[PDB]
Amino acid sequence: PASTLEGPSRPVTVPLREHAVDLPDTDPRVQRRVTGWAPEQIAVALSAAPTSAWVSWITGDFQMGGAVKPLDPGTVGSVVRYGLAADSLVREATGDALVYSQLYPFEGLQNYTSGIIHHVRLQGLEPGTKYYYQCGDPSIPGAMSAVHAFRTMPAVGPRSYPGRIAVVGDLGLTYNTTSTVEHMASNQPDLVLLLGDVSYANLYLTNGTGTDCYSCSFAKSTPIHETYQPRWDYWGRYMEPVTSSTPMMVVEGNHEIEQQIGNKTFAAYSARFAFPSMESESFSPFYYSFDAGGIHFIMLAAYADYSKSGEQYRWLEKDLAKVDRSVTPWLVAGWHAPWYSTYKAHYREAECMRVAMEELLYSYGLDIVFTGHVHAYERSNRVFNYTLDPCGAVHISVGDGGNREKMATTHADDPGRCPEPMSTPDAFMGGFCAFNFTSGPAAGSFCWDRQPDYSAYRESSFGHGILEVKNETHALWKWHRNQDLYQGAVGDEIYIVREPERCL
Ligand SMILES: *[C@@H]1O[C@H](CO)[C@@H](O[C@@H]2O[C@H](CO)[C@@H](O)[C@H](O)[C@H]2NC(C)=O)[C@H](O)[C@H]1NC(C)=O
Ligand SMILES: *[C@@H]1O[C@H](CO)[C@@H](O[C@@H]2O[C@H](CO)[C@@H](O)[C@H](O)[C@H]2NC(C)=O)[C@H](O)[C@H]1NC(C)=O
Ligand SMILES: *[C@@H]1O[C@H](CO)[C@@H](O)[C@H](O)[C@H]1NC(C)=O
Ligand SMILES: *[C@@H]1O[C@H](CO)[C@@H](O)[C@H](O)[C@H]1NC(C)=O
Ligand SMILES: *[C@@H]1O[C@H](CO)[C@@H](O)[C@H](O)[C@H]1NC(C)=O
Ligand SMILES: *[C@@H]1O[C@H](CO)[C@@H](O)[C@H](O)[C@H]1NC(C)=O
Ligand SMILES: *[C@@H]1O[C@H](CO)[C@@H](O)[C@H](O)[C@H]1NC(C)=O
Ligand SMILES: [Fe+3]
Ligand SMILES: [Fe+3]
Repeated sequence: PASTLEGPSRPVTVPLREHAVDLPDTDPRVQRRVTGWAPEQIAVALSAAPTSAWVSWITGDFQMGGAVKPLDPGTVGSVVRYGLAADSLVREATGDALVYSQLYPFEGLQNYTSGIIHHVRLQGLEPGTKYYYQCGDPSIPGAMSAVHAFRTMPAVGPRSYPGRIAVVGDLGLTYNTTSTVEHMASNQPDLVLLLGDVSYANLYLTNGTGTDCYSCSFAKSTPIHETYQPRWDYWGRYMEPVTSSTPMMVVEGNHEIEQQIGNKTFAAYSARFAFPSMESESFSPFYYSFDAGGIHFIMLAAYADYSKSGEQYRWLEKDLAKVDRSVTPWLVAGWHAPWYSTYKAHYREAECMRVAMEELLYSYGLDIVFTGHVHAYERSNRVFNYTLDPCGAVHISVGDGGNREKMATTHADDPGRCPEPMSTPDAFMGGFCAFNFTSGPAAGSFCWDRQPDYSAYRESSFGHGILEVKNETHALWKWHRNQDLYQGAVGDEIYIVREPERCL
């Protein structure tokens, strides 16, 4: 495979092939397979440092429709027993419990409230080490989980890396999603990054009817952008074989907004997952940082204020200033919305976020950016401010996890497909920053008339990526497509080589 040391490569577009079906609520993997207060939807997340980790789970069925009665989270305890051997769970941690509701004050819409969600932080863990654990409430008969196990991230240092980091976005919960996840799990990742757009509960009305495109079907005929929150529980139950054994870091996408009563947003996302918000001092579920071996990861919020005057930007400045590249040589970011996608879908939609944050990240030598959102695969050449730049980050977009929305297939540079500029900005975040180019091949235009030279590879296929950091200067990236199932199939592969003496 190529190497970024060779410089930028001639752009490649894979010709199109010529929707996905959501898993039904009858699927055995989404049905409730425990009773009473026994734990379900068990999931591990990283803390900010390898020496700590989060275990989360839900106890009790949700309520959908009727006069929902939110549960009292204080009635079921939050206990994890853990240890270095399955028969010796001699350490104990306790944590917090909460519920969330999804309420709509419109006649004919149905309300939802969750089971009790638990989050417990395990402290004093050895890096790079397998821990066995059980979660639940030991004072309630039958309310402890089976024994599970996960491995902590390796110790932070310039020769110490997780073997395989899986990167996915926009999974949803379709049969194609199960293909993505099966392929991903067969690659046995040490860590999963999920770059927003998790369950696509907001493709459904509160009465359970779904669609491939809410705006197309329901935008005009509903009083709000509705959700069917049980899709989250179905997703959490389906994913448990992965999440109970493999740490998973989630960052929010636009499908997590899920606006409800009182203009409340992000309720399900903020409640269901654990984030290292306290440990990384973001104090936000929407953005945070963590170390996995010698990689400093930054998860940024495309859907929280990212302007230079805001809290996120100030936090990012402080986070970057604390990075010691002799301890964590790799600096990698993830967020939902791509900055350099060349598909028509969401073309230049996050331009205001790029304009706000790109120079700061470039000045600190950001190595790789992972995003989702665009339902296709794309890899950029090293780029900064639309210019091929040997010190610019590699931008990779893997929003092709398999949800039921349409694939992104048209390119903004396709003849006649360049969108109207004022149609492109993200409506939820506001602003307009996407001005016509003033230099380069596309000077004076909003789009190129051919694949832009900062786009190395683009393909309209579902799949997932794996990052294999080898040492302080070399990392192997591989993207795997779903329609390929033979042993070792790879759709795109690049050796990413960093040059700190050149760029820092
Ligand atoms: C779902 O929960 C909401 C809030 O608890 C209820 O909202 C009410 O809806 C009516 C119109 O249908 C409004 O006139 C009320 O002002 C709303 N109440 C509040 C506190 O905002 C709603 O009744 C619940 N839906 C069901 C079927 O129980
Ligand atoms: C999503 O999953 C479906 C069903 O598994 C895939 O449907 C197949 O597509 C291939 C071509 O890639 C055809 O050979 C098959 O005949 C299709 N099967 C059916 C039942 O339709 C679908 O291709 C997947 N979607 C994407 C974008 O990969
Ligand atoms: C849900 O409500 C919508 C619009 O009110 C309706 O078209 C649809 O048929 C309903 N679905 C069910 C299962 O009732
Ligand atoms: C409603 O919620 C969103 C997200 O917090 C916010 O951006 C928006 O400005 C709020 N709307 C009003 C009228 O306050
Ligand atoms: C990016 O390019 C535009 C157009 O040349 C320029 O006006 C702008 O100042 C550049 N931004 C940075 C951070 O250099
Ligand atoms: C920007 O480029 C588009 C074509 O991509 C063109 O239609 C538009 O008029 C241009 N606007 C300006 C201010 O140059
Ligand atoms: C770093 O990793 C690459 C790929 O595994 C290897 O070729 C190289 O020798 C390693 N160390 C260096 C260049 O210092
Ligand atoms: Fe998406
Ligand atoms: Fe999205």
